[PDB]
Amino acid sequence: EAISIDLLQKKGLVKAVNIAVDLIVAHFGTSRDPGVKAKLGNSSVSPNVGHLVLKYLCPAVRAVLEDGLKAFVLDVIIGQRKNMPWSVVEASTQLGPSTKVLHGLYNKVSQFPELTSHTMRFNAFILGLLNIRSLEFWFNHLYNHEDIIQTHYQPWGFLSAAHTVCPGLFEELLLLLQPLALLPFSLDLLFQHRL
Amino acid sequence: MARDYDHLFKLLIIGDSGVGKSSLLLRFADNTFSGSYITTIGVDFKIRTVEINGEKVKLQIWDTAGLERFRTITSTYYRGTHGVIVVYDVTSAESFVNVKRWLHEINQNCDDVCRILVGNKNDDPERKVVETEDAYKFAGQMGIQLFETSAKENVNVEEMFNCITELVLRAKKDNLAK
Ligand SMILES: Nc1nc2c(ncn2[C@@H]2O[C@H](COP(=O)(O)OP(=O)(O)OP(=O)(O)O)[C@@H](O)[C@H]2O)c(=O)[nH]1
Ligand SMILES: [Mg+2]
Repeated sequence: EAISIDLLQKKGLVKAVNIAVDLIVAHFGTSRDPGVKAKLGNSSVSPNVGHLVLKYLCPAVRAVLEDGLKAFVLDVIIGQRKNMPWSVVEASTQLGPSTKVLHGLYNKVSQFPELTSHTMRFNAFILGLLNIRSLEFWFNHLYNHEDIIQTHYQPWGFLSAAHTVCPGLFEELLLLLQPLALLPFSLDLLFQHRL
Repeated sequence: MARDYDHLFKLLIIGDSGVGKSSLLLRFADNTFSGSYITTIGVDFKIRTVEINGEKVKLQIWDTAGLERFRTITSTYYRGTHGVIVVYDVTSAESFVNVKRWLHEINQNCDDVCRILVGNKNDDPERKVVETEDAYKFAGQMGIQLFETSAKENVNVEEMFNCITELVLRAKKDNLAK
């Protein structure tokens, strides 16, 4: 019953997130003035926080969501569907207690006519998670939905193998993400579009 | 050696307002000190990497608010924490008597965590009111180590962070065996 895993390959996924969190933290500088921090966190005032999130964090996070992601899933209601990180987002942002905001964010990025692509929707979603201090929250919510994970991932995918073979490494990932929730983000969800 | 860290730990700094929590972190992380007092609102943090017995260790260090009205949700401070640095001011008897409530807060929120006790502002012998021998004896009773520090003149700060990093590293190696 053995799943084949290269731990270094899985570490690679987390490493890219680490690098992105570091760059984003470096950008917020060492000022102790909260007003300065809010400016550095505002993508209109500081386009650079938007660039960092877009070019480093979004692809590192997408790569996690892509690892061992099934090409297709067979939906009970819809039939066969192309399966993408955005599909996993839809699955893991359904309305329930304690997830109203998360669902609202899914809905609002879904409705933007400016976005025109599922990868762009995914990116706006990440920008959104940062605004509401919930990037780690969402990841942890995703992990704990074993039904979403069995649906969308192969056993060797990181989000799946996390439960079985390498739970510590996924704990690292969540820990790495934690201080993003402390940063005064104010990101335009349409930042990618406006570039 | 610029390689990927071998270990990642989260450290938490707690203790009374004004005691020098931010100053300890600022000196360890940026090697700076300022006489200025800017009270911490919620949490701030610093991410640094140290070398300890050939191992590369990444430290995500959280610096909490001392004032109760600027304290954010306690659950969030503590989640995922490996080591807690408990700070009092050797110049303030009151900051010392509150150490037990901080220790209790740790117990309220953590199962298995390393701790260390820090007496900061050891800069002014004339105004020192918490004597080493009393603090040491108390530390012993709680099974934790004591460091008296000065963020002001950069004394024992590196040593202190090294200690708690070592403790946390040893707890990790021990849990792996068991
Ligand atoms: N003499 C002396 N003063 C210090 C030392 N460390 C900090 N201070 C001063 O004490 C004041 C408070 O320092 P902080 O580091 O902001 O204390 P804090 O625990 O972070 O305060 P809160 O954020 O409100 O909880 C500042 O004016 C510092 O310059 C020290 O080691 N020696
Ligand atoms: Mg402070």
